[PDB]
Amino acid sequence: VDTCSLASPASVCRTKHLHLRCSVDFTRRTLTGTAALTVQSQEDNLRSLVLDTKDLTIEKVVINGQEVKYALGERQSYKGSPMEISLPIALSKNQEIVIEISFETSPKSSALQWLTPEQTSGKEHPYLFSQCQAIHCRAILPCQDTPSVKLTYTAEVSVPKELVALMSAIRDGETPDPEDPSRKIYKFIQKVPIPCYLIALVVGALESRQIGPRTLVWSEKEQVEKSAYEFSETESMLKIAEDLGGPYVWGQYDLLVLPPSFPYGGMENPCLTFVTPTLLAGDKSLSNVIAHEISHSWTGNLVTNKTWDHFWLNEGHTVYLERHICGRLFGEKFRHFNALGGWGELQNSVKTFGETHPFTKLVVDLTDIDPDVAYSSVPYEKGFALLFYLEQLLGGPEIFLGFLKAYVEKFSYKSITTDDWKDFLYSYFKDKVDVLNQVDWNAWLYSPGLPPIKPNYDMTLTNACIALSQRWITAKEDDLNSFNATDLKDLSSHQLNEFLAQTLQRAPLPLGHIKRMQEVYNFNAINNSEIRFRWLRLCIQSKWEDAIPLALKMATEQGRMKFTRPLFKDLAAFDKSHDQAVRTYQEHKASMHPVTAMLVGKDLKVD
Ligand SMILES: N[C@H](CC(=O)O)Cn1nnc(-c2ccc(Oc3ccc(Cl)cc3)cc2)n1
Ligand SMILES: [Yb+3]
Ligand SMILES: [Yb+3]
Ligand SMILES: [Yb+3]
Ligand SMILES: [Zn+2]
Repeated sequence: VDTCSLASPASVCRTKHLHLRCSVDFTRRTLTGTAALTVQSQEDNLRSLVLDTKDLTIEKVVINGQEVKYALGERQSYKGSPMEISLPIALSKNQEIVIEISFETSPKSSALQWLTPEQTSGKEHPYLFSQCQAIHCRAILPCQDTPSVKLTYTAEVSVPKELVALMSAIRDGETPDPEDPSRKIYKFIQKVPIPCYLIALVVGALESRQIGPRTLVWSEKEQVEKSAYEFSETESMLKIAEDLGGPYVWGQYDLLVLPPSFPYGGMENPCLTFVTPTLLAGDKSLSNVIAHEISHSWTGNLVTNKTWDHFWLNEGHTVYLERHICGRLFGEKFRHFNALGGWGELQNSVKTFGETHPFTKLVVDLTDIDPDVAYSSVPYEKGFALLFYLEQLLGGPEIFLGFLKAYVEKFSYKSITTDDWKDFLYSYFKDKVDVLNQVDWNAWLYSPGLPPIKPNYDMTLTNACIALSQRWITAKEDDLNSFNATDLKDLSSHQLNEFLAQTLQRAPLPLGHIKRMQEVYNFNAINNSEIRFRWLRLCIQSKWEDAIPLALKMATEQGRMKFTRPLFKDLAAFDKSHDQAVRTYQEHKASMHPVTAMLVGKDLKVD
């Protein structure tokens, strides 16, 4: 049962297709139009159906050219309001009908961020972007808002003529709007069935540059050149991913670099991956995010979790595939380094939630839980650790990659549960069932805390990070003069980041140690967002007042939640910055992404 949805389940009726015709009104901050759903009954004598909606204004519902009766139920907090539609004629099993809903979104839609010209790079045009994952598609249009249902889609999007619309689909032309010459209509087609959380829309002053045979990079003019260089390894990663997962079925693999308020590192929107501009390090060092989004074209987009309780299936396998891509490009020692780093992030999440917390379980129960509030590294890293443990138990990466490719082939275009995955794992590894029966399944899948077994990790690249972190932690005042810029000479950006993550795990350090670290390593000069974030957290947690304006500027000049949420929490925990953190959130709240504003508010205990 999908406990996050109020719609009729897949066992009652299934949406097969969506034909969306809408107009983006920047003056009213509304998306207005019609959502024509092709629905197939799964039952005899079907007379009504229920859809998910959230803050939607419904004008009318048309079936067979006539208006029908519908009713909106009472709002159920973050789930929204159920929409019951009375069918004009009873449907037989497998019968399909088209339901056309005339609707309008709220300016406060939790799926959307409306940006004024001043919040963009160009300063002349506004911008709009969506983020449906997990359950925000219902805040854009009426739908069965559940990943247990897969549908194809077509769309016609009217926008001011000076702007460009893009979707999670193949571009199908553009024409001037026949109703308004100041507007253009952009057309789109998504021929592969997808869960509704993969529907995405961006409208802005966008330009593109080709970077591969099947890839364009899109952004505002100011970011095009830097993005083309930053993401130049994309095609090489797509080739490795095809070798590991089988055919890439989506046609195009484009990238869109969003404005800084984009709330996540990326979004695996089919045909058009969305990315944070915080990846623009200048040296391609944050390209594992591209490898992760590319991987989702198999794990997540083809093989989807049936409900949000099984989200680890999506993430665990994606991180697993991501780490193999980076291991093929940079070596097996690099794959072990990234995997060991992941275990450390899992340790941090478990410590933050508490070792008995229900969100530290691999398979969760989201009944009455806002999925955005449950979001953490647990499904990613505890899911990756399980797969990495099984890889070692079952004979190594070559054998386990055979399972991964067979798993994708088996479940492509389907929505599955942990039991479907486990059953297939046992089926594929039938000759190793005795080995599989030694796994503590109940602990791995259903128990909170760190997993029952830690995998084996090559330490080659991690050793220097640990050694330097330990020198700093054990140093007394009279040892501070021994540190010098030469300590960092043989460290890659990845190793510098790991040195900071290891040190941050033992924070606070004495204030004098942090001041010396800035004196000798000049970490304040580093623009790499991952490094800068860990360094600023280390300064704030070590009570360095000089770091306060730096941490506030980072928390506000970008909005990636991975960075913004811990920076505001650390700034609120430091007595010297507490009031500034609260005031800064208060002044920026109206202008923040709606999900980010809600979560930062909860973290700060500011209503
Ligand atoms: N998919 C993007 C690209 C990438 O992951 O690389 C990143 N992303 N964007 N949005 C979301 C997202 C995911 C899940 C959510 O609900 C939960 C949380 C935890 C659980 Cl156990 C179940 C359900 C809510 C939001 N994730
Ligand atoms: Yb066409
Ligand atoms: Yb079985
Ligand atoms: Yb000493
Ligand atoms: Zn992911």
